Amino acid sequence: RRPGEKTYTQRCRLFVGNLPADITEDEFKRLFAKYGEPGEVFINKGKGFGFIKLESRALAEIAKAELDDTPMRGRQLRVRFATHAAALSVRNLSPYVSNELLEEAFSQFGPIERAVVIVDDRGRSTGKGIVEFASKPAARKAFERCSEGVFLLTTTPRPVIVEPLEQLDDEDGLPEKLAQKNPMYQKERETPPRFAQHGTFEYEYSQRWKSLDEMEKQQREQVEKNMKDAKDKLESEMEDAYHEHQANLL
Amino acid sequence: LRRPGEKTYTQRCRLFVGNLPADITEDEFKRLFAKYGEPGEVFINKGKGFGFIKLESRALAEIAKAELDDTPMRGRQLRVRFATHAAALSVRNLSPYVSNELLEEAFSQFGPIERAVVIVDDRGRSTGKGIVEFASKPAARKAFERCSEGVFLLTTTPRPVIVEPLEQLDDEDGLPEKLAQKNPMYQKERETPPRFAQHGTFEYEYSQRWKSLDEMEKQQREQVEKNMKDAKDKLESEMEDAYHEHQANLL
Ligand SMILES: [Mg+2]
Ligand SMILES: [Mg+2]
Ligand SMILES: [Mg+2]
Ligand SMILES: [Mg+2]
Ligand SMILES: [Mg+2]
Repeated sequence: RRPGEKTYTQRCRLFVGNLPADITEDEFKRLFAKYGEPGEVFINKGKGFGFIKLESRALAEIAKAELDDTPMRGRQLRVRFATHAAALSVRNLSPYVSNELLEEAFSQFGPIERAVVIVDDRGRSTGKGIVEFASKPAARKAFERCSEGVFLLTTTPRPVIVEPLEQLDDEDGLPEKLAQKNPMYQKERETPPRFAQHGTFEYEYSQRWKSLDEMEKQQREQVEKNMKDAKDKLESEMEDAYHEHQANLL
Repeated sequence: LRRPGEKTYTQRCRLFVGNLPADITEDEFKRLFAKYGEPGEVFINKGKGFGFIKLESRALAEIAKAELDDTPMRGRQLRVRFATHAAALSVRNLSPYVSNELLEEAFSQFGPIERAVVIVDDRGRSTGKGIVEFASKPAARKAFERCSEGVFLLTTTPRPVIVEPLEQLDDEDGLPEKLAQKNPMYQKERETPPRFAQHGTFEYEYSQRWKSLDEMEKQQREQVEKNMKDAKDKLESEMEDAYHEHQANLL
């Protein structure tokens, strides 16, 4: 199932639209009793969507795999993982913080479902991660306490920067269905995809845009280096003020 | 869970499996996935207890994953994950009218496309960044190459499309403590547990000084966003000038 629990958490919350108009609290359940003893359930039968919690991420995965785009009284089904409600980004992490540590530190704010540290295709800490709370109230606190205060995790004072999680969708995307529903759209369609030939407006334009784009890049990278350099110096600055005062008392 | 005539045995369908016993053979492997239908392609480092198999379908591979990951097998628990796409690009500067379908249409031109998607926010509005997945790497190089060489346009509006290699991040496995390298620089960061620093201490002053450098950095970068935006709108009307009246001579 899932050893050492993390049962019936928001990561086991699935969503389902395109419910036919004749649906009960009970028929829903009957649809997902294959995958065991359900948790919190919600339906707005009016608007033909519903939510369900399963015991485990795995069950939720299988359910989803099994019940997506399958019929129920004419209607094909929309199974999706539900977007977590109590989720923060964290940044400025010591390369030496672990998923475990980050979870540990954050529990001081209320029960945690999960906490992860985002890693590169080389598995190196990217310096960001996610913290996922059970409830929202805990996430409120976290985000407040940490904006108001200075939360540190390791010896070297790296202050945690905590933001609300921005949630992107890269699975559904922008389907044609929804696209067409726009005026500018049909105009934008009229001229197909293409490489633009030297000689045309399109050309001299985009070559120039490209340049502006390249510039912006350098500009941005330049800023990052400045402020990088600033940040390293500030180390070498404060030292004097304080560290030296601890070599005077000693 | 399926759609007749949906291109099958894609990279979206490739599973990696670690922690196989060193006494594994091809034929043990294919039967572990016996229940998930007709096995596609297989590779195995028998010396390194790891391997890959393609299945028919995303939905299958999901279930296989959910089912087998962490399952015991002659001593070890298997690690089973989705294999990291090898033929994948980031694309940016999308008119928010471009769609998954289009993006696919547009890039097929380079080679067969496993999948093309536009990344949409919570409001379902395009963010102008999107992903393109090819069957093969050639397809992805050729598509990067032309597109850095040339200028590639999608729509009547000449928004030129930028292509990068797709930077692949892990938010699943993450960085477990086990994996944290118990080098010196390790326990020595841990010597001091989590805490809020107190007003007056060094930890504090440093950290608030840092914070300010941080928010500065922010603003400065938003500023560059602002600068260039304007330059880009100036360029727009500029060009509309140098030409629409060449178009007025063509009227
Ligand atoms: Mg009831
Ligand atoms: Mg009830
Ligand atoms: Mg505890
Ligand atoms: Mg930075
Ligand atoms: Mg420890």
